[PDB]
Amino acid sequence: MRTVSVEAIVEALVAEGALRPEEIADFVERITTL
Amino acid sequence: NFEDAIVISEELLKRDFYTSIHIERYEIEARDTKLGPERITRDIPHLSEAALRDLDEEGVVRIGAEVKPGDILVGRTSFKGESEPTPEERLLRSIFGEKARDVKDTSLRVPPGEGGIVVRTVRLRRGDPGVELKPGVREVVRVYVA
Amino acid sequence: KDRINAIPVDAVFSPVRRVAFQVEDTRLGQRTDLDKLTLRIWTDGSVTPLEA
Amino acid sequence: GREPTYIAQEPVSLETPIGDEKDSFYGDFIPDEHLPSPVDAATQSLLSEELEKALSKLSEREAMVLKLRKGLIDGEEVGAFFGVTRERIRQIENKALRKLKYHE
Amino acid sequence: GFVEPYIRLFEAIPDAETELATFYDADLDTLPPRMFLPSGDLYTPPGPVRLEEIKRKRRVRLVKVSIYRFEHVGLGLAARPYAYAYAWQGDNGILHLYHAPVVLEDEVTYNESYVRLMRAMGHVDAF
Amino acid sequence: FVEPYIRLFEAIPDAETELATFYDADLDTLPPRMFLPSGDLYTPPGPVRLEEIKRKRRVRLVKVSIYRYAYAYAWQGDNGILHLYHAPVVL
Repeated sequence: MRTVSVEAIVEALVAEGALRPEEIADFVERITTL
Repeated sequence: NFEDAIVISEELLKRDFYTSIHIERYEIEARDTKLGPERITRDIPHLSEAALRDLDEEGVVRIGAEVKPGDILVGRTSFKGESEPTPEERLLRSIFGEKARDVKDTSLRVPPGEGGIVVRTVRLRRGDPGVELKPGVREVVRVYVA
Repeated sequence: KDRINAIPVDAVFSPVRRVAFQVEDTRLGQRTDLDKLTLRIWTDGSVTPLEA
Repeated sequence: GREPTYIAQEPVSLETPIGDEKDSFYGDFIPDEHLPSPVDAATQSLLSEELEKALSKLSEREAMVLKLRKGLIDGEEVGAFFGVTRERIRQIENKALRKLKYHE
Repeated sequence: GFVEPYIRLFEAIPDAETELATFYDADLDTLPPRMFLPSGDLYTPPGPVRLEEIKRKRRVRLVKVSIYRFEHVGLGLAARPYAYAYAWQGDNGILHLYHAPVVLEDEVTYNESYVRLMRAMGHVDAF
Repeated sequence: FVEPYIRLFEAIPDAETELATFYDADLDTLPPRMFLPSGDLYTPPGPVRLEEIKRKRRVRLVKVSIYRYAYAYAWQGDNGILHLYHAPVVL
C-alpha cells in the first residue's frame, strides 16, 4: 500500500498561506477524532 | 530613494535604534499510535554526534543555544509505520530481547526561514497536572526562540 | 564567544565621533581666493585627534 | 461526565474544503514519504523461510502451539492448552522457545 | 586512563529535570541494539554486545560496549570477544559510539537459526 | 602506535573559538609543564621538540621528542601544557 505522515503535511499547509495556524489547527483537531 | 524608497545611515545599526526583538513559538506532540507510543527522547537513530551537541539528555534543545534552520529543537522517535505484524513479529518479540523493534526519526527542526537562540521551554507531561491534552496526545513540548 | 553562555556584542571600533572641515577665505599677501583649510576632529580618548 | 482511562475508526474523504470553506481539497496538502516501499518483499521472503527452518527442527508438538496461537487466529493461554494444565503449557511454551533460542 | 575523555564528553551533555529511565542492559543473551558512529553511520556488529555502565543521568548513560564475534563451535555458534567501544545509551536503548571500535589483537553455544534471524532483522554482520 | 592517539585526540570537546597560538617548544626554549595521564608532573632531562599532527581551535596533538633519548605523544592547549597520553618511551 502507501504511507503518509500528517505532521509534515500540516506544516506545509501552514506555510502555504491558506489560513492562520488557528484554522489549520482546528482542522487538524477535527482530523484527530470526534 | 526612487519612487518611495528610503536611504539609511549605517549609524542607526551601530546605535542599534531600529532593532526590535521577535519571538517565535515551536511545538511538537508525542502522540500515541497504532505502531506504539512516540517518545520525546535524545537518542535519535541516524544522527551525527555533532547534530546533538545542543540537546539536553531528554532531547530538548538547551536554553541559550543558537539554532540554525535544520537543527533539532526537541527529539522525537516513533515506531516504524505499517503496523504491528502479529502473525510473525509477535513471536519475534518473545524470541528476541523484547522491545528490540525498530524506531525512526520524527523530531522537530527549525524550518526554512530561521530561528534564533532558545530562550524558554515548556513541558506538559503525562500525569497531567492541570492540562487538557487531546485524545492520544501523551505530552507536548514548546520552545521559544528569539 | 569565550564561554558557551557568552553573548557577542556589536563592535563600533572607530574612535572618531564627528569630523568637520571649514574652508575659509584667506587673503594672504597677493591673492584673495586662498583656502584656510581648518579641519576639526572629535574622539573618545582611545586615540587623540592628532593620532587619528 | 468523565472520559476515562483503560483498530477502529472511520474514513474522512479525500476532497473536503479546508480553511475558510474555500476551494482547497484535502489531498492537495499531502506530499509523500517515499516511492519504492522496500524492506517489504525481500524481508518477508527471508522472514518466512527462516521461520519454518527452526520451527521444524524442534518437536512439532512444541513449536506449533505458539506458531498458530500467536499467529493463526487469536492471541490466549487460559485455553492455549489442547488438554494440559494452564501451568504446564506456560512451562513447555517458555522452555520450548529457550531451547529454540539457543541450543546447548 | 583512556576512559577519561569520554567521561568528560558525557558529563558535557546538558541535564533536564526528568524522572529516571530504565536502560536496556543488552548482553550475549539478547539482541544487540542499533549502534551508530559519531558520523551518524549505522554500525553493524558481528554478534551480541555487553554493556558496562560508567556514568548515568536521568535519561542517558555512558557505557563501555564489549561487542562480540560469533564463531563456529559445535552445531552453531559461540561468542568470542572481538572489539570494545565507548558509547552513550538512551531510553530507546540505541548505542551512540564516541568513536570507531577498537579491534582487539590476539562453553555455551547458540543455534544457527538464532543467528539466522539476527542476520534477517539486521543486528549481525554475515560471513 | 599512533592511531589510538588520533581517536583519543578526536574525543576532545570541539569548542568553537578563535584558533589559539600553541607554544612550539624547541631546543632554544624552555620545556613546558608535562603531565602523565595520571596528572603527575614529568620533568625531562633536557629540552623538547614538537611535531604537530592534528589541530583543533583550542588543542593540538604533538609528538614530543626529548633530548639530553625518548619520545611520547600528547595534546597541547593554548597554555602550552603538554598532557602526555603515556609515559615517555625510552629509545
